[PDB]
Amino acid sequence: YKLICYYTSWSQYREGDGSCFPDAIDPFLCTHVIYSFANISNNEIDTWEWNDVTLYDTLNTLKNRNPKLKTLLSVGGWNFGPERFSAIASKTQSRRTFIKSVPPFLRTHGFDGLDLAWLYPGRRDKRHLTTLVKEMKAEFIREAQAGTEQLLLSAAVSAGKIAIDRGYDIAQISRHLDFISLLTYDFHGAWRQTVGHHSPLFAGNEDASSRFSNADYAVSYMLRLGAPANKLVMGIPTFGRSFTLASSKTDVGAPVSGPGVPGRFTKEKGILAYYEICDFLHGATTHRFRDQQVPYATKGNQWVAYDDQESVKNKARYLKNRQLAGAMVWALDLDDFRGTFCGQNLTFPLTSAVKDVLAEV
Ligand SMILES: *[C@@H]1O[C@H](CO)[C@@H](O[C@@H]2O[C@H](CO)[C@@H](O[C@H]3O[C@H](CO[C@@H]4O[C@H](CO)[C@@H](O)[C@H](O)[C@@H]4O)[C@@H](O)[C@H](O[C@H]4O[C@H](CO)[C@@H](O)[C@H](O)[C@@H]4O)[C@@H]3O)[C@H](O)[C@H]2NC(C)=O)[C@H](O)[C@H]1NC(C)=O
Repeated sequence: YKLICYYTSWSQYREGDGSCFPDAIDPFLCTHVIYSFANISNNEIDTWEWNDVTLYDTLNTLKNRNPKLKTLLSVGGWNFGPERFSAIASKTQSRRTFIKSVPPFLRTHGFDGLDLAWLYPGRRDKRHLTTLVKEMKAEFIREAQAGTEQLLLSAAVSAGKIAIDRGYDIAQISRHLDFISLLTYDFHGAWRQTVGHHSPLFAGNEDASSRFSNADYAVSYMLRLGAPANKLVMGIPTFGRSFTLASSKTDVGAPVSGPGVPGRFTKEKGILAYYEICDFLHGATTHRFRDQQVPYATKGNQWVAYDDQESVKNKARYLKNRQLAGAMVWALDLDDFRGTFCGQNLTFPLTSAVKDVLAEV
């Protein structure tokens, strides 16, 4: 089984213990570590942070301890305008320029592959995305003639039914990608004024209409559209989504007024690292959706939807049972990487729980 783990650049800037550098990463934890995110300049792949080539080097030295570890560099991301990706892929010339710049860059910095985080292709992009994947893979096939191990090509893809139908030709890109990471953790959000979980495993026979916003539906749909289970990797959260309640009600459907108050370390409204949630739990009331198989907690007027060791192990068994290639974790810097916030002296409790199940039969 594969255990794909993302590490984010901007996490080096968090204060105190929140600060996370590549060397905090256990070399034997994951099978693949992906550095997010690279940028695109003058239609060529490029660094993002001022110290990226230093962090690239730090990350890739982990391979000195675990020779089987593979690393990839992810291009795109949220702070990367989808339109920008759009313009690059639409024209044969700018596309070909981008494709040619990738191998040397990866070879120079020591990466084993490229991860595409085009978020998200619209209706007009579908055909170009296919073109980008095909041609990028062909270039990787060509570059390997030089005697070096062929570069890997992966992509992070929406788990939303409508997003999938709109921007992806799953049957086509599946044959060219080494693995597809399903972003099965964006099923709810603070864009809608009600309380709900962003990463439920199952539908839940209650207040419905979605019936598509759960990991089980997403996996099934991808398999039906033509993607081989052996290339699918299910995404597992290491963060939680928070809400500010508009009333004293805490159960399903509870009125929301906006995002939750920022965490001391992550400083972003609407989300909390798992290590911040461990602290948040002291004095909070914990609950669990029986049907969806995921937990949530409340304290004062704060409502948090998150994943714990049990829900994550649960998700891992589910993907083993559907015979998928593995799991993807977003992100290592959001898990209790120091291992000093969550109680049981253990580094990366969430990611380790996934690994244990995967190492199981
Ligand atoms: C990721 O990679 C992207 C893509 O390269 C970077 O984004 C580009 O970065 C530069 C610097 O941040 C920006 O450059 C240029 O801005 C001036 C022109 O911008 C115009 O802005 C007006 C808006 O009022 C708009 O009407 C025009 O359409 C145009 O966009 C330009 O004059 C600036 O300067 C130069 O001027 C002369 C050469 O003409 C030279 O003497 C100077 O030294 C200098 O080179 C500058 O070049 C650009 O606006 C920005 N655009 C995009 C696509 O975002 C990112 O910085 C990268 N991200 C990270 C984190 O690095």
